Amino acid sequence: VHHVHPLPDSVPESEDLFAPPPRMQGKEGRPKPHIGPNYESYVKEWAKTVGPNSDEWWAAKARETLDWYDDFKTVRAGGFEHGDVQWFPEGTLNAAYNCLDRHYYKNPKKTAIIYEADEPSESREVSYEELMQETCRVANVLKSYGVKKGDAVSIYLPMTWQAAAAFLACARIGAIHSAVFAGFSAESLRDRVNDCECKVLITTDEGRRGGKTIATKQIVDAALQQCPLVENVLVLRRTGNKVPMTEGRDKWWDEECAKMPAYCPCERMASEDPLFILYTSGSTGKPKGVVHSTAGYLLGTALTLKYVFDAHPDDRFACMADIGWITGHSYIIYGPLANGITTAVFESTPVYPTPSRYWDFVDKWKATQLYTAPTAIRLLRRMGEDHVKNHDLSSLRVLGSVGEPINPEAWHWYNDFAGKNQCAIVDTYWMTETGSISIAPLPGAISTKPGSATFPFFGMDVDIIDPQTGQVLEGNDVEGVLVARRPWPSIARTVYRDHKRYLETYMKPYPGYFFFGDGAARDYDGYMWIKGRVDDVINVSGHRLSTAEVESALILHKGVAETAVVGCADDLTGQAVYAFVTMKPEFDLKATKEADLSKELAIQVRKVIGPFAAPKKIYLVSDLPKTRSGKIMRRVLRKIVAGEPQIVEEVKQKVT
Ligand SMILES: Nc1ncnc2c1ncn2[C@@H]1O[C@H](COP(=O)(O)OP(=O)(O)OP(=O)(O)O)[C@@H](O)[C@H]1O
Ligand SMILES: [Mg+2]
Repeated sequence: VHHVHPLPDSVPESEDLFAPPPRMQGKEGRPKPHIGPNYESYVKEWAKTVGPNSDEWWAAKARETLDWYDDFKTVRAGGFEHGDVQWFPEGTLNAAYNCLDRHYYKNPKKTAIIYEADEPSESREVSYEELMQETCRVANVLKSYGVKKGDAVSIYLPMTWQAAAAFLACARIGAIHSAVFAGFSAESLRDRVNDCECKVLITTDEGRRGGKTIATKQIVDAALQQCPLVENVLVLRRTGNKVPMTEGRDKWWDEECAKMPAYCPCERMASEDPLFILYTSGSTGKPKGVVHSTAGYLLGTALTLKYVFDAHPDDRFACMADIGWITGHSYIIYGPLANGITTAVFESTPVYPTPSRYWDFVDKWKATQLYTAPTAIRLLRRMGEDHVKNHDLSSLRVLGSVGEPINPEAWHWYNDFAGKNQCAIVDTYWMTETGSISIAPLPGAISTKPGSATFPFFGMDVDIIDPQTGQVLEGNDVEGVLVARRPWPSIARTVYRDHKRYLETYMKPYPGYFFFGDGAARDYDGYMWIKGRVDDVINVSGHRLSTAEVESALILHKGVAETAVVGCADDLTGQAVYAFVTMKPEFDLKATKEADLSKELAIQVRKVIGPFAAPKKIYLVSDLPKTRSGKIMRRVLRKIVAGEPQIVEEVKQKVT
């Protein structure tokens, strides 16, 4: 008799609640959790971070977490309506000083970065001394190019450890870095280079990902022909293969840095000075250049890492994402290094050289936390349990998931093999615009449900609004759109040179609130469930269906690897459901007739969700359209099913 149901799972609801395991109880010599041991301990602290008397907690956390050059006087000001959000405005600091120097001064030999190379034998540890010295050399090179405080600098680097040095070198001198996924086309790179109006670009000669070569310098050359403002290009010699170099414009990273000293002073940045620009992926439309300031963002990534992953000084955090993504910004570089711990820069893929790469990595360095996306979790689950069953992995305590709703079926595989039912699973929900994790379980306090992000993080006061009325739905067992009531420190301050798009997208749909764009429900116990994008909702005869419902129901069928449902106009039901299903490679499509597989899928969905939710048509594909981030581009499939990289050719053909 609950209007809000959990995501479909093979495990019954009465046996599907997972309390913090002994590794997250301070047992076996593991570190004691910062928040624990139950839900009330989370609320007792969270209540200090929201409301009209939360300034005391935030002012204390800001001064305790970051090193300041000048103290602040005001804690917060501004709001959503005009986009004038301010946090600690009178304070001065530097991100590079907090992520490097202050930890170098205490323990220079401590490992800052575990550089897991594409080839495993080429991996090595990078100390804080080496990362700070290389950062200061690059900062000295940029200053010799005439880069000033507030100038934009484009970054087009793959997942090599020097990418963090390029990030922090810009932050050290007050330049706004704008990282772009290594592998984006010359057209995509050009649009982001021209939009930020940078005069300097940093890239490599070539990149190496999963035994493949990214011709980064060749792509830069093609883009820069239509980028008339770039005057200086710094090229890192990653592979050593012959690439074109333009005289005067292009210089070698190693030859420039060798001329510069190994220390560079820190520019004293105001709290609201812009730290970086990051362009979104654009799963729903044209990407926007999200701008984050300094103090609020840095404090948010520092606190979230410490509490969402229960990080302790000697931990080795392993976020396997790419720094072209906000996950890499906040939980590879800024978050982990601000806390002064060891972070991982993973250059390869989850299946190179073999699908055991994640776990050969975990046992080699004894990683204490793992952070990845559901697309990689569903990829390793598809390759069999024989790449995971015979590893140790006991060094881990917390496993993370970010980017999309994680199906309970994929949640359990993560829980059973990567954690061996001894790790806590943090389903972390947030956006590029939020800066830091918005809704996630605190691993030493929250009992988890497969597919639920649980409860909002410190400083986040979220509510559910009925989109039909624009009113907040009070209580539990409610469903609607997710919004936030007040600003938080790490919130995006603007969209670069397009503040109107920033207010129209996030601040004007529901005035007084921040609009995430996601559908959400709060069950009877108060747990939040992110149902999917509001744009991706399908309305069949007045039944509003989310993507996470049907896809989680479809994956409950044997052999199903990954699915994606989109809507299309129907004359009887208003909209009809179309399913794109990917089976495991070992599945026999000849012994099992396809028409009977579709019928079994339609009954599997009807038995878990309802009669209305059965897909009207089901297409079998080899893969789905996905961004470099890993998100499924359901907007593309919807247009194909309506008539309007290489996987798009297989989808358009099979749709006719
Ligand atoms: N843990 C999660 N659970 C559910 N959805 C998630 C989770 N983490 C991320 N998401 C989804 O990802 C979105 C944020 O993704 P990101 O900021 O990388 O860009 P995007 O939404 O793909 O971009 P665009 O708005 O330009 O289309 C969220 O709004 C949500 O839809
Ligand atoms: Mg979005």
